[PDB]
Amino acid sequence: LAEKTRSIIKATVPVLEQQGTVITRTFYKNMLTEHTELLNIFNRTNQKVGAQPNALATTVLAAAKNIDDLSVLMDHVKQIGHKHRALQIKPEHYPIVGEYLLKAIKEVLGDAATPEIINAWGEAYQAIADIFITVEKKMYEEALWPGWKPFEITAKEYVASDIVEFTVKPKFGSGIELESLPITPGQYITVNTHPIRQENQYDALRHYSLCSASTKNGLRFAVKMEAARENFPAGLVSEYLHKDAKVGDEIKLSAPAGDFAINKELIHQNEVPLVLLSSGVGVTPLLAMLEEQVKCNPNRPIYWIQSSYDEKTQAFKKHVDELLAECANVDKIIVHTDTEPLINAAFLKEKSPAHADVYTCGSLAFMQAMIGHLKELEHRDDMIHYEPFGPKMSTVQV
Ligand SMILES: Cc1cc2nc3c(=O)[nH]c(=O)nc-3n(C[C@H](O)[C@H](O)[C@H](O)COP(=O)(O)OP(=O)(O)OC[C@H]3O[C@@H](n4cnc5c(N)ncnc54)[C@H](O)[C@@H]3O)c2cc1C
Ligand code: HEM
Ligand SMILES: O=N[O-]
Ligand SMILES: [K+]
Repeated sequence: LAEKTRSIIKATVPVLEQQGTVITRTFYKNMLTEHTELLNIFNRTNQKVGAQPNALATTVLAAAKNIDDLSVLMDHVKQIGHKHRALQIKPEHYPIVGEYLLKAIKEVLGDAATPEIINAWGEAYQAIADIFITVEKKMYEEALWPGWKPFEITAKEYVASDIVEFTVKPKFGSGIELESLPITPGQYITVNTHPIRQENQYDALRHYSLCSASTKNGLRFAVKMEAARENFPAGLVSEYLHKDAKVGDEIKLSAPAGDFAINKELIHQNEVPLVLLSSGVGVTPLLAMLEEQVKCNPNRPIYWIQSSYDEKTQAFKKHVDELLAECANVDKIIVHTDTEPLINAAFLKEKSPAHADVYTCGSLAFMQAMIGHLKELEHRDDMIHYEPFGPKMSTVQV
């Protein structure tokens, strides 16, 4: 809607494409300096030293390039919406983001941002914001339970030298029944914690993938310890969960979220193989999926490709071997990067079939590298699914 508006928006594509991240960095710095209450929601680390500014810049760019038809973006809007919904973002949060976005645009564009250009962006923001609010309302409706609910930590077990699997059960009166919780392998939960070390003053929200779609004996997720290396601090919430949150303590969770999921129609057939490709703690939702595959159809050709620094840091070794031993047609491919090369294109060409249903998960950089290889091996987009442990929109070409 609005024809002169849409040309104005399009005329800013070049600045967003080349300077978009100057805009988004200014945005975060101003909004969070001026509005420290949002530090209870935004992950300081992703913006100051992570890829959050690139995720936003790419999304704003995609919206500007598709201003005539925003429906093109719906898969990205749903992906982001699942995170917003898990984080408890509501309609009444949207106007402040719009204020600060328009202000960052004005600041960066300078004399190249007249009132008409700003007005148009206000209009574009309203239309884009209305879409997200709508998707998210649906997600609030479908959520398995409402808002943050209290769980008790019932177990904490090392699944590698530096990865701890948490088992959580809902506190009685949370209205949550473990036997009546349909999980799709690939989903993550979100914790709302308030770490006490490092002079922390804010809540800290983090996503952790579910290790299993079985819930009867509690929900399970695994946290890698982001330890302190001379200079930079230990990861705030991973440290808090490893060292401070004991068995018996309460932790707050919002309901399972996310669009990462194994293709349900391909589970039960044998012609199309499954490739599960992980790095480090990225293994966690892939274990969930391997579990589902093996329980539903153990005859499917499966390729388990798992990279880690070394054997002690390789997570779920016994678990994975036991699941794999049940499969009649499996290749297990383990990489240890302390000695062995980082998985490259030739490795993938040699160790996995040309036409496969591929699910890959790990750090944003590992995802960027692996997608680049899978595209270079001519895999079709619709057979590559991935979940970066960070902002997915920083991994997408717009
Ligand atoms: C969909 C999704 C699923 C995820 N699933 C999992 C999972 O299953 N398991 C898991 O362990 N994680 C998972 N994550 C990542 C997880 O949510 C957290 O981001 C992770 O635990 C790190 O959080 P933290 O608070 O411990 O570290 P943060 O305090 O946010 O710090 C993050 C990293 O930055 C470093 N750092 C801090 N300050 C600086 C600085 N000044 N300069 C340079 N570096 C710095 C820290 O040491 C740490 O390594 C997932 C993320 C997403 C988006
Ligand atoms: C139309 C408006 C909005 C857009 C276009 C947008 C866009 C995005 C994008 C691209 C991401 C990163 C997700 C990913 O790449 O995986 C994100 C995450 C996030 N968004 Fe929004 N968002 C909007 C509204 C809001 C509002 C109103 C708030 C709250 C005030 C909010 C809070 C957050 C938070 C807390 C995260 C997680 C940040 C992190 O993980 O570091 N968003 N959003
Ligand atoms: O970065 N605003 O989601
Ligand atoms: K404020």
